[PDB]
Amino acid sequence: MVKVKFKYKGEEKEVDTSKIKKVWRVGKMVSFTYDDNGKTGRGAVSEKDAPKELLDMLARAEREKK
Repeated sequence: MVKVKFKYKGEEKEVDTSKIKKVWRVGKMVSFTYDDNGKTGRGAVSEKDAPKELLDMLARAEREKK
């Protein structure tokens, strides 16, 4: 259940790791770039509604930084 659920293209969006390009903290918010069939795209979530796998990828990043 643990591809990344979020919002993009004016709908809900689910992305697999095969497509994820970057994840970091935009200060307050979890910010990523993910891919769609060769073009990039930006995804984001707030912690309160960020399920575990999204966290896990961001987590190594965030812990390392902090």
